Amino acid sequence: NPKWERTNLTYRIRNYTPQLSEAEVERAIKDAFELWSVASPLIFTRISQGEADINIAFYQRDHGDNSPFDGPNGILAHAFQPGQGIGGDAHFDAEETWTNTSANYNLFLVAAHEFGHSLGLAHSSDPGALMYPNYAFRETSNYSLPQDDIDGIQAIYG
Ligand SMILES: CC(C)C[C@H](C(=O)NO)C(=O)N[C@@H](C)C(=O)NCC(N)=O
Ligand SMILES: [Ca+2]
Ligand SMILES: [Ca+2]
Ligand SMILES: [Zn+2]
Ligand SMILES: [Zn+2]
Repeated sequence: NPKWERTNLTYRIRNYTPQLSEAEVERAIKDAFELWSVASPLIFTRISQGEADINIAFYQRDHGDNSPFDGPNGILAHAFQPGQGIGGDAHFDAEETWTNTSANYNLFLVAAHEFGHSLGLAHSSDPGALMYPNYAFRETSNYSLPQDDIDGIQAIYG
């Protein structure tokens, strides 16, 4: 069970996707972290530069980690479990269409999914859970953590 033994975690958005504005990208990312926050003791702080616990980058194909991305559709992103260095980090395929809408793919929902992984959650078999292996759009306005996911971080932390 890898878990962060610290509660306030910093994150850094290393670059951006041209699909969305930077403000929309930053809002998608911020709201995704807030979901886990309201159900756990973790507090997340954005830093503009510098080492951050959770680095967030939009990369393409080979991007230095032995987990190359694959062009449109297919794998949308991946994150690493709690740890130093790459631990906790989250990469998004820069080749996907990232959206703010119901169109494929909504960055907020994919981000929320990746962060569960950065906090030490794996995939759930529950199709209604956010940690479900495959993406499905769900209304994002006043969006809240499904009970399955709530049970998962709460079993890791408090
Ligand atoms: C290549 C492996 C790690 C699959 C990858 C994933 O689950 N990352 O957490 C992924 O892109 N899964 C697809 C099926 C996806 O839509 N994931 C994000 C989602 N659940 O929102
Ligand atoms: Ca890290
Ligand atoms: Ca892809
Ligand atoms: Zn990667
Ligand atoms: Zn996943």
